[PDB]
Amino acid sequence: HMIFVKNLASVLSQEWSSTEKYPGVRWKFLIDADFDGSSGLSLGFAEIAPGGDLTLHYHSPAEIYVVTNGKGILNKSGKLETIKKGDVVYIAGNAEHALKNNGKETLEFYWIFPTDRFSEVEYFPAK
Amino acid sequence: PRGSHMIFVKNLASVLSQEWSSTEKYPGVRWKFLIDADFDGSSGLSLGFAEIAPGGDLTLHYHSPAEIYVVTNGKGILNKSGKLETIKKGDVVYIAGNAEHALKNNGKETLEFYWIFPTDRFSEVEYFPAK
Ligand SMILES: C=CC(=O)OCCC(=O)O
Ligand SMILES: C=CC(=O)OCCC(=O)O
Ligand code: NI
Ligand code: NI
Repeated sequence: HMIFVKNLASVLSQEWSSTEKYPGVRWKFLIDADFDGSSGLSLGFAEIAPGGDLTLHYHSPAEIYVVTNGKGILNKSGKLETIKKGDVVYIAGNAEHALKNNGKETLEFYWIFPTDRFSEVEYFPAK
Repeated sequence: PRGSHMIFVKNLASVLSQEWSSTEKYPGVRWKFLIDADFDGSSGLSLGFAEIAPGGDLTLHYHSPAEIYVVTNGKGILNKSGKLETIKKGDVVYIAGNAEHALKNNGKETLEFYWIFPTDRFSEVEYFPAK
C-alpha cells in the first residue's frame, strides 16, 4: 500500500530520455514500476522544445495528457486541434496521434498509461 | 459522433454546463468529471478535477484501484495512511490500490488537482471509509 509524492526536482539525477525519431522532445519517468514498484498507473513528464514534433503513432493502451505549459498542435488521426496549458487530452487505445510545439515557449505535459510501467507499452508508426 | 478511437480535449471551460459535485462528508471539496465513460464514452483511464477550499478536507478513505493526483494549484497536507506530508503545485502523487489516504487544505489558496483512475468511469470505483 505505497503512497509517494514526486516532482521534477525529485528526479534531477534521472537523465532526460530522448530519441532521434522525435526531434526536440525529451521526457522523464515519475511514476513507473521499473522505478518505484508502483502498479496500475504509470506517469511521465514530457517537454517539447519549440518546433519539436512527436510524430504520428499509436499504442494499444488508452492514454491521457495533462498539459502544464505552452501550446501545441494535436493531430487527432488527421484532424488538428490546438491544445495549451490547462487542457487534458484523452487518446483512445490504437488511435493515431501526433503533437507538435508551434509556440515559442516549451510545451510541457504529463502522460498517463493504465499500465504498471512505460517500458511495456509498444509504439507503432501510423500508416 | 465518437468512436472507439476517439481523441478529445477538455478543460474547465469545456464542462461549464456540468454542475460542480460536492458532499457534506468532504467539506470545502468540489469536483467535476473531465474524462469519463459516463460522460464521454472513453475507456481505460478516467479523470476528474477537484478543488479544495481553504480549510477543506477530503477525509480518510480507500478504494481498490490505484490512483494518481496531479497537483496544479495551491498547497495541501496529504495523509499517507497516518503520515502527513505536504503536496503542492507541480507534484504528482501515486496512491496504491486500497491505500488509506486523505487530503487537507491548510493554506490560503485553493488546492486544485486532477485525479486519474485506471477505470472507464468514476462510477465504478467503490469508496470505503477509513478502517
Ligand atoms: C517524451 C514523450 C514520450 O515518450 O511520449 C509520450 C506521449 C505519448 O505517448 O504520445
Ligand atoms: C469526492 C472526492 C473525490 O472525487 O476525490 C477523488 C480523489 C480520491 O479518490 O482520493
Ligand atoms: Ni502516445
Ligand atoms: Ni482516493
